[PDB]
Amino acid sequence: GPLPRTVELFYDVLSPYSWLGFEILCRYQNIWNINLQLRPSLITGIMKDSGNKPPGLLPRKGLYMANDLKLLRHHLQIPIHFPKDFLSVMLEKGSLSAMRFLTAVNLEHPEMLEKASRELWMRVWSRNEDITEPQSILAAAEKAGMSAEQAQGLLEKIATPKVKNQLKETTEAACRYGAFGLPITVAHVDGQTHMLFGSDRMELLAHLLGEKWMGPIPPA
Amino acid sequence: GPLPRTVELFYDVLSPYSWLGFEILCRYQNIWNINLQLRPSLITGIMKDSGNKPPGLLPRKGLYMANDLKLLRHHLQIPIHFPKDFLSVMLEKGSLSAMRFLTAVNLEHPEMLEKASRELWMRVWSRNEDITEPQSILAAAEKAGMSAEQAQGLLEKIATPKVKNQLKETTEAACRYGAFGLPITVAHVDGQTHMLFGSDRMELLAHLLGEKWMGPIPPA
Ligand SMILES: CCCCCCSC[C@H](NC(=O)CC[C@H]([NH3+])C(=O)O)C(=O)NCC(=O)O
Ligand SMILES: CCCCCCSC[C@H](NC(=O)CC[C@H]([NH3+])C(=O)O)C(=O)NCC(=O)O
Repeated sequence: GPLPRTVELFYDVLSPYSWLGFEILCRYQNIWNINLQLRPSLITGIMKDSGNKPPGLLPRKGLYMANDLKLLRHHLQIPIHFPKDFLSVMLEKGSLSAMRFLTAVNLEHPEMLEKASRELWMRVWSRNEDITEPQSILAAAEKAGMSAEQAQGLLEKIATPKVKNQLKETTEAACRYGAFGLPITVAHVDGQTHMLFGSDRMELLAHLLGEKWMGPIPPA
Repeated sequence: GPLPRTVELFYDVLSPYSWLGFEILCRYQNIWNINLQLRPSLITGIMKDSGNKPPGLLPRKGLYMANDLKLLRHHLQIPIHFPKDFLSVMLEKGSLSAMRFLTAVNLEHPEMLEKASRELWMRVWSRNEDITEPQSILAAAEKAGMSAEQAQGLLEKIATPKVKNQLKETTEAACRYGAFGLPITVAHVDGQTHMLFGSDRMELLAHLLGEKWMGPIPPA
């Protein structure tokens, strides 16, 4: 047994596939020999930088995504639900405030970041709730186990230079790694760096790390 | 024993990811309780129908795809090789005659379709040899085990409207199942039809079929 391998996960709670990748890595983070670093990012920034556009906007792709996630819900046991209203609506509302809030968490209480992220996804991608209003974010944060005082204080820092710059810098790191969308997983292993896109490269990751893939729901 | 589940695989030899999904399904076809049905298709017809564009056209995606295939080569043990800017070259030349030939094979000698398809992929995506000239296609067909006579007889039929139309119809059937690219895999199980896009949905396919996933190289 050697030292743990650092694995960076860049994600945005706006992204349904980011949630799937996030949960698989969280499930493996104390099974595999890895150091999982969560990297809250803005898909908006990545799209702009790369000249890419949200795949779901192409109707053939959007229809397929709804089918795919409905199956993945059961396969991965993550309560992901496609929104009742059109995707364009959720996309248009976006996730700027939520991702700024997750950034403030990472800056001050990174030990809370996994739960705060999960609770935000539970709003937008499970129960089909808003993630743009202050009250919506506070609700997710209290769900994560954050005191009201604690959550309020972080929310207050959403528009501060420190938080705004950190989110921008994390998002550009993803771009420098070659992102055109999210999630991306960056594994630093045996002296090389590998960037993997999507939630469907975790078995390949296990291979690169020399670890055993036991499916998306490993036994505890 | 329950009747085998029909699994349709729509593919184009122009597409390296189609080769990957094809090899995985071929490895499982005598392990899982399935009837694998190969469906020669044209990626260009699917792009047209769906209004999609080849992903490699975006530089960051093209680069990512190049990196991903290089990793998958070892993970899946498939001898893929290509020079810089190869997809740009494949786009131009296309696979029309090759895919019409495979359509003729499917109409008259479907039992030869797997090997003929494999040999064509070996030409374009392993040795980077031509697949547009008649001599090239006949070389693959003979390597696949056809007699010179059988192969030439089939190649003569790519001039026929029946073969030309059948390739178009198969490609349209992919579109009607929701395709915006290739490969797609369509599983008919428990009275339901599920379409999965990509070479990276075979573990989910195993889940849907209630079969055991043993990775991309299942044991003998
Ligand atoms: C608000 C709703 C927006 C929903 C978008 C889908 S998640 C974002 C999207 N990610 C993916 O398409 C991942 C698909 C991949 N196959 C997986 O399984 O994870 C992307 O950045 N795509 C980049 C690309 O394909 O170019
Ligand atoms: C070296 C460059 C190689 C480029 C190969 C393109 S093969 C065609 C392409 N297929 C895919 O992107 C499949 C990717 C998928 N992640 C997989 O693993 O199979 C497609 O129809 N894509 C549809 C889409 O992405 O919109």
